[PDB]
Amino acid sequence: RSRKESYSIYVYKVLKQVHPDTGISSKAMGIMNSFVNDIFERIAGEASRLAHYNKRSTITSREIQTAVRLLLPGELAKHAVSEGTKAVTKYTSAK
Amino acid sequence: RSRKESYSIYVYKVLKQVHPDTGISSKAMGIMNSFVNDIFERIAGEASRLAHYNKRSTITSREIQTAVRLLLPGELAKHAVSEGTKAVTKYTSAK
Amino acid sequence: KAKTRSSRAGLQFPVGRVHRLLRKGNYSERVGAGAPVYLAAVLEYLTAEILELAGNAARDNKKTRIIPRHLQLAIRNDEELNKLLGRVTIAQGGVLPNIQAVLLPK
Amino acid sequence: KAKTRSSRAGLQFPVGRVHRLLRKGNYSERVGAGAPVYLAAVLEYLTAEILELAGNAARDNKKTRIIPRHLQLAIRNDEELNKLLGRVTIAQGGVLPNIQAVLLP
Amino acid sequence: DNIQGITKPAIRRLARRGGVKRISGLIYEETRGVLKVFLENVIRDAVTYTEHAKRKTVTAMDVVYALKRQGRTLYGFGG
Amino acid sequence: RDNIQGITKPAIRRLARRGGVKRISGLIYEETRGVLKVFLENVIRDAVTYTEHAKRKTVTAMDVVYALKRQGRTLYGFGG
Amino acid sequence: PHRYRPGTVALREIRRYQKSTELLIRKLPFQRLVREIAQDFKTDLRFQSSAVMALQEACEAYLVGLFEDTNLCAIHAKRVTIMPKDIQLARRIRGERA
Amino acid sequence: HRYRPGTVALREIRRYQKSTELLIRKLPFQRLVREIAQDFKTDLRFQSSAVMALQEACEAYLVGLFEDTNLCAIHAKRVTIMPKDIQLARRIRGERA
DNA sequence: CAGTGGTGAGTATTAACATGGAACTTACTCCAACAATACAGATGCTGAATAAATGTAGTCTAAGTGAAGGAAGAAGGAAAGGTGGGAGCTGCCATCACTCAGAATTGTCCAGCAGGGATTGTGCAAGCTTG
DNA sequence: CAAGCTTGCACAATCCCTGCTGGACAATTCTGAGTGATGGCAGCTCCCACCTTTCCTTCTTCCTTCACTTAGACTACATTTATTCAGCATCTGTATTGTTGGAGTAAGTTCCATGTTAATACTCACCACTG
Repeated sequence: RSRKESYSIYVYKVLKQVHPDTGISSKAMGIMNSFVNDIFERIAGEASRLAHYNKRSTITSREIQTAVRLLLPGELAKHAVSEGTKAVTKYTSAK
Repeated sequence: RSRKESYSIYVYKVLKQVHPDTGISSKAMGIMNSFVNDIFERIAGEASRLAHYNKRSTITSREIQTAVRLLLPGELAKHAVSEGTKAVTKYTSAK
Repeated sequence: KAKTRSSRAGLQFPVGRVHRLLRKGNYSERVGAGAPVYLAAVLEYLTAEILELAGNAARDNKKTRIIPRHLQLAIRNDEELNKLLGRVTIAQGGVLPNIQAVLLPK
Repeated sequence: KAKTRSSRAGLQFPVGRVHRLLRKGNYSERVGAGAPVYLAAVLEYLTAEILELAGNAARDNKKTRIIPRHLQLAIRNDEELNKLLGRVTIAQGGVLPNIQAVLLP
Repeated sequence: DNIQGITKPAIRRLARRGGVKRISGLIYEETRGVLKVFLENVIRDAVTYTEHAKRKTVTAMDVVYALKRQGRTLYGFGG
Repeated sequence: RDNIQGITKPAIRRLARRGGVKRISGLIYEETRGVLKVFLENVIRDAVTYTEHAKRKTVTAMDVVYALKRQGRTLYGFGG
Repeated sequence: PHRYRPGTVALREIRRYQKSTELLIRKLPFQRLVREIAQDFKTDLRFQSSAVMALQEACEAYLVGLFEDTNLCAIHAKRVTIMPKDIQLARRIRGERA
Repeated sequence: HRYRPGTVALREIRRYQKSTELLIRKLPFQRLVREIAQDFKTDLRFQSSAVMALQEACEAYLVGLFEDTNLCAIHAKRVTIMPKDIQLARRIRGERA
């Protein structure tokens, strides 16, 4: 009778954002959940190692940026870094 | 100036306990510090993930036991589990 | 009077849930306030990219429902995404159509 | 009065240092009392095994001192240390002397 | 053994999926041995996770964790 | 500029000998130089990323060790 | 009647199975093998259905990849058939031994 | 006199598998490392330990790669190692990503 | 024939241990819904054993060529130094960003209901293949 | 260029399965002290880049000489294609333990802060394994 964590709703929203006419299977949504969880864990763990290396005690957005630069390949890393930086800028200039 | 941190004295002690006639270099000493740090990190990370899977919050001796079983191969795992059980039994019996 | 951080950053992924996941998953004992925003942006970007490629590979095969095969195709056919997911097995996805030209008739 | 947890455990590795590292290495919130004891026992066993094999190798080379090459021989000449340390590269440790059969004259 | 339940046509179809055009007659025993070794490793680690869970039913999570530990990440079975 | 040629043919031969290689074609040396250059590209890129994060200008051995553990080729004896 | 030349139906099967996604080993014999291997570790061990299916997906993907590497090994030796020594070479270069 | 082709090769094999020093020369490797680094970020400084670590990594990588290449060549019924063998070792090994 | 590099006293630092006092994690029942073995039967794809042909793998023999091996001439690298000097590493000083801590409130997520997408079979189109 | 076995391509009619609404409630969000981690600055060492110098260990050609790769010939093994016939996978179906979750209680257990020693890292001096 417990609740369960999922990224399915947001993956579905992004899919409707990028392909408003195509739906998604349930097996494929499970796959998308697994992919999002894996990338989340990779980036967070790399940022945690980065924090321990510099003896800092905080993951700021800078450790996330360095983890993305370390983990994603070239054009993917560039685009992801730009997306994140623009998102943080939009977040800050809205109080 | 600052103090550095290593397992040099203890590696020295164990070497004397297994080869009283043998000395150890300094580069080999750094190699063994690196090895000990690496193994510590492997078992600690495995125990962390093991607890996180089972929704626990504590690394007990059982998490370290299962991590030693997971990381090491057969006979190494057997003898390491025996050593750990012996040491925790002596520690509890001396408390 | 409560505007969610996902809207405040213009994202579709949960900034707050990501922040909580970072705090519980003990990566460091203190988590900045731009870390979840950045991480949610990155995850939503990568999701959007794979979903765009899979939607292309679905419209390619005259379908309106993405399945695991289309994700396999969208991943294994892209250089960067196949490098990111080199050691990832996808369930019920198969492999890419590929025959060595040595094995074909002359 | 005071007695170290290592001597009480009958060990040589520092149970206190390992407990501190676990508590600060950010692996969970709470760290059990027997966890650092178990871990230090395991680490001491592993280092004892490698030291044994490397000391035998050094004696086989008639050298009183253990150098990286001896560690490399001790590792790669065993069947389980080679598996545990197969992606590890030992600095200045060299390679086992092996030549394929066909290349022999 | 039940290792023979992986029949010759099954291994042949697997080879077909991998691009193989012609298959020796001694492939089948060697492939059975390779498959058994791989399964041995994965189920050993899965049962280890199950035991640490104080359980006795091997969940798909235990399998996925064992595979991820082996470096062979698997998608689509939850988590 | 173009210092890769400093990895001379005798150096490649010596590496091959340590690898148990009996005969060597003359087309090896170019392929080996390309392989070495790409491996170095990856490792030094990751090490310089680590160095930039710490807001430094020196690439210590810690960055090299971390970047080598990233690629999957951990190294023992330079700390870490 | 009709007798296809040796190799053409091999290409047809290659194209079919690289077009398909379904599993290629029957479910029940693989379940029996999984349970037999598990009995060597702990007894009265029950399996989730999803657990056996995940194990089957894993083993199938592993065997497919190993076969692709074996085929590249066989092509290297200028052959067209795959041999046990090709599997051994692939699993040595990959590392899947010891 | 003149040694037959293959005795000196095996003598070199035994010798260089016995020893443990760095088969490449220090300074040319350091120059290579520095040019790659400056192609990444300009005016970086290094550490003698860092460049030595890079050399240890690269030579271990190349020794392992030549071992795999030798396996491939022997598989193709040769003793001469050719670039196609290096390419096969890399492809099976997993460096084609 | 050698010496640079593993080792003894002393000492300042600091962190591990002792010890006593709070939250709190989990263990320990107890119960109660899925749910994974366990047969069990109709059915029906499919694999297993076999004969025929054919087409690859292995062995052979012979040019050819290209790689190693030794011989001398350069030749950069390294080994030892000095020496400027820019950067990392410390310590102090704020100070501002992250953490609890407690109310509102609402985003999301099981649980029930429906249109439509693949689907499964039934038949043309065609189409490469084998002769 | 005709005739075959395989596949793609087009309809009919389901089935199930992804939409789709909607109450419940955990989890986000707002707000405000509280505070410690982290910038910001000065200053210091220190190791790092740069430069000079022999002194040779390596590198580079170059011939030449042979062993090794490769191309063609050619057999028989050995895999393949189709066939036919048991036979084991499969698909519902049904009961059945059993096992995993989920609550509620209760206490060992771990955190936490404090005081205090004893273990370490480091610093001078000192000889014995290693060329």
